[PDB]
Amino acid sequence: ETFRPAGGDMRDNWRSELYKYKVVKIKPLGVAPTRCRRRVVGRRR
Amino acid sequence: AVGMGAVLLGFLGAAGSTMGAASITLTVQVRQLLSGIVQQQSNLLRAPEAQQHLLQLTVWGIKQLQARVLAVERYLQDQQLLGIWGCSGRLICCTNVPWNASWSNKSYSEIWDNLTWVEWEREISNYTQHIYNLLQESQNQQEKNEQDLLALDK
Amino acid sequence: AVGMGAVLLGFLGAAGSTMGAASITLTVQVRQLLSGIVQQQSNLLRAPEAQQHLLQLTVWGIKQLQARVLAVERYLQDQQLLGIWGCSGRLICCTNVPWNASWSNKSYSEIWDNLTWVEWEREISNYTQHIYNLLQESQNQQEKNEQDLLALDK
Amino acid sequence: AVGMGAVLLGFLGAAGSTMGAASITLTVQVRQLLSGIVQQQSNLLRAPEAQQHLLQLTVWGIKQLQARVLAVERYLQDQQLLGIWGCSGRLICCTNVPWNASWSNKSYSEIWDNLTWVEWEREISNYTQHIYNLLQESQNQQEKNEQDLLALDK
Ligand SMILES: *[C@@H]1O[C@H](CO)[C@@H](O[C@@H]2O[C@H](CO)[C@@H](O)[C@H](O)[C@H]2NC(C)=O)[C@H](O)[C@H]1NC(C)=O
Ligand SMILES: *[C@@H]1O[C@H](CO)[C@@H](O[C@@H]2O[C@H](CO)[C@@H](O)[C@H](O)[C@H]2NC(C)=O)[C@H](O)[C@H]1NC(C)=O
Ligand SMILES: *[C@@H]1O[C@H](CO)[C@@H](O[C@@H]2O[C@H](CO)[C@@H](O)[C@H](O)[C@H]2NC(C)=O)[C@H](O)[C@H]1NC(C)=O
Ligand SMILES: *[C@@H]1O[C@H](CO)[C@@H](O[C@@H]2O[C@H](CO)[C@@H](O)[C@H](O)[C@H]2NC(C)=O)[C@H](O)[C@H]1NC(C)=O
Ligand SMILES: *[C@@H]1O[C@H](CO)[C@@H](O[C@@H]2O[C@H](CO)[C@@H](O)[C@H](O)[C@H]2NC(C)=O)[C@H](O)[C@H]1NC(C)=O
Ligand SMILES: *[C@@H]1O[C@H](CO)[C@@H](O[C@@H]2O[C@H](CO)[C@@H](O)[C@H](O)[C@H]2NC(C)=O)[C@H](O)[C@H]1NC(C)=O
Repeated sequence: ETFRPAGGDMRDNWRSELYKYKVVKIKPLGVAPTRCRRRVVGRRR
Repeated sequence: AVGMGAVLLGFLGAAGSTMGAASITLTVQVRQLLSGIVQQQSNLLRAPEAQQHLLQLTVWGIKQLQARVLAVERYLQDQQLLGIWGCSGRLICCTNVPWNASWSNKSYSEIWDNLTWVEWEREISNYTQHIYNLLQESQNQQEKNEQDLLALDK
Repeated sequence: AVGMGAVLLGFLGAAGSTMGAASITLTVQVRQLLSGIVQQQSNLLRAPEAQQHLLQLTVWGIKQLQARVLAVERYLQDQQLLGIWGCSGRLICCTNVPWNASWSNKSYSEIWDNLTWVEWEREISNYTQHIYNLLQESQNQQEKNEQDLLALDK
Repeated sequence: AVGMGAVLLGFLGAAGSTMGAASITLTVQVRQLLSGIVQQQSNLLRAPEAQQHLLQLTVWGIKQLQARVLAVERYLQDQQLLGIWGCSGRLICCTNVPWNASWSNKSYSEIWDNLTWVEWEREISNYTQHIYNLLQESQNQQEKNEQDLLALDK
C-alpha cells in the first residue's frame, strides 16, 4: 500500500494536540445507605 | 493517606479510593464547584475590572461570561436541592428516608470499604432521581407535620 | 387532597387552597424559583454547550441570559433575607418577633383554615416591609447579645 | 449608639467603632453585598423588564450585567467558604480551631474594646489565608470523624 499527504480539514491539526484531553462535569451530590436516621435519633443517643 | 493540607489541594483525589475514604475530601470538591481547582504556590490578584476595552463582546469575552454564569447556575441547583431535602449547609446529611434493597443490598463495608463513589453511583444510576423525589417528598411530609403541630399548639 | 408524588408536580397547586394546606407544597414552589416548572413524563438532557455559533448575541440569546441571571438574582435576595432573619435553610422558621394585632387580629383557624396565602398577603400588604425590618432588627439584637455573652465568657 | 431602625440604614456605620460594637451591624453589611446600600425615604419598583430596545449591548448595558454578575459571583464565594467551614447561615460561627498567639496575643478587651475590624484585619493580614486553610482542614477532620462513627454504628 502507498500513502500520500492530506491537509483538507484543520480539525486534524486540533485532534493532533488535544488527543490526551477530555472534559468532564463534576457531580457533587451523592446518596448512600447509612444507619443514621433524622429527627431525634442517630441510632440510640 | 496524605496530610490535612494536601487534602485541600487534592481535587478528585479520592476518585479511585474507597467511598469511606472520600469523606475527608468533601470540602475540596465543593470549593471547586465555583472557584475551579485550587492554586497553591501562586495566588495572584483576582479582583474585578480587567476589561479595559470593547473586549467583553468578543469570542473569549462571551465564552467567559457563559462559563462564569453556568458555574453558579449549576451550584445553586445542587444547593436548592439539598435545601428542599432539609440538608442545607450539610456535607453529610441524614434523612428520614429508609434505604431500599432494590436500590442496593450491599452492607456498609460492601459499599464503603469496597466501592468508589462513581462506581457506586453507577449502580444506583437507575434509582437516583426516584430517591431524589422521596427525599423531597419526605421533607414535605415533615413540613406538613409541623403545621399540624402548630394547629394543636393553640 | 393528592399524593406525595403529585405534590411535587403541582406548582402553585394550593393557590386557592387554605393556608394550612399549602405547607405540604412549600418545596415545590421553591424548586421553581430556579428551575421553573417541573417536568415529569419527559426529562431531556439539560447539560451545557448548546451554542455552536455567534447566536449568543442575538435577540433570544441575550433574552435567555437576562432571564437566566434574573432568576438567580432574585433567588439570592430571598435567601439573603431569610439569612439575616436567622432562617437560613428553613422552609418554616420561627422568630423572636411577636405578632401585632394591628397587622392582623385573626385567630389561627381564622387564617390557616380560612384564608389563601395571596388573600392573606394582601391583608398584610401594608405592614409587610416593616415586619421585614423587625425580623432583621431582631436578628441583630440577637447577634449583639452573643457578643455580650462572649465578653462575660472570659 | 443609635436605634434598631437606624442600625439597618447605617452601612459601614461601625467602621471606626470598636470591634465589639460592630456586631449589631452584621446583617446590614451582609444585605449590601447583593442589593447595595439600603434606601429609606424612597422605595421604587425594582421589577424586571426595563430594556425595551437593543440597549443591552451598549456601554452601560454590558457594564451593568458585569456588575450584576460579579456581585453574586463574589457573594457565593463568601458563602461557599462559610459552608466548608461548617458555618452556613451563621453571622457569628464558633469553630474547633484554637487561636494562635503568633496570629495575635491580645486579650478579649485588647481586641474587642480597642480595635476596629479593618484595624485588626490588618494585624491578622498575614496569617489569614492560613487560618482559612485550618478552618477548612478542621471541617474535613470532622466529616472524617462522622464516617468513622457511621462505621462502628453498625
Ligand atoms: C423499593 O423500590 C421498588 C421500586 O422503586 C418498590 O417496588 C415496587 O414499586 C412499584 C412502583 O414502581 C409499586 O407499585 C410496587 O408496589 C412496589 N413493590 C412493592 C412490593 O411494594 C418497592 O416497594 C421498594 N421497597 C419498599 C420496601 O417499599
Ligand atoms: C439500569 O437499568 C437499565 C435498563 O433501564 C440497564 O440497562 C440494560 O437494560 C436492559 C433492558 O432491561 C437489560 O436487558 C440489560 O441487561 C441492561 N444492561 C445490563 C448491563 O444489565 C442497566 O444495566 C441498569 N443499571 C445497572 C447498574 O444495573
Ligand atoms: C403595632 O404596630 C403599630 C404600627 O406599626 C404600632 O403603633 C404605633 O406605631 C408608631 C410608629 O409607627 C409608634 O410611634 C406608636 O407608639 C405605636 N403605638 C403604640 C400604642 O405603641 C404598635 O405599637 C404595634 N403594637 C405593639 C404592641 O407594639
Ligand atoms: C393598605 O393601606 C392603604 C392606604 O395606604 C389602603 O388603601 C386605601 O387608603 C385610603 C387612604 O387611607 C383609604 O381611605 C381607603 O379606605 C383604603 N382602601 C380600602 C379599600 O380600604 C388599603 O386598603 C390597605 N390595605 C388593606 C388590606 O386594608
Ligand atoms: C502558630 O503558627 C505558627 C506559624 O503558623 C506555628 O509555628 C511554626 O509553623 C511552622 C510551619 O510554618 C512549623 O513547621 C513549626 O513547627 C511551627 N512551630 C512550632 C513551635 O510548632 C505554630 O506552631 C502555631 N502555634 C501552635 C500552638 O501550633
Ligand atoms: C506582614 O508580613 C510582612 C512581611 O511578609 C510585613 O511587612 C514587612 O516585612 C519585612 C520583611 O520581613 C519586615 O522587615 C518589615 O518590618 C515589615 N513591615 C513592617 C511595617 O513591620 C508586615 O509588617 C506584616 N504585617 C503586620 C501587621 O505586622
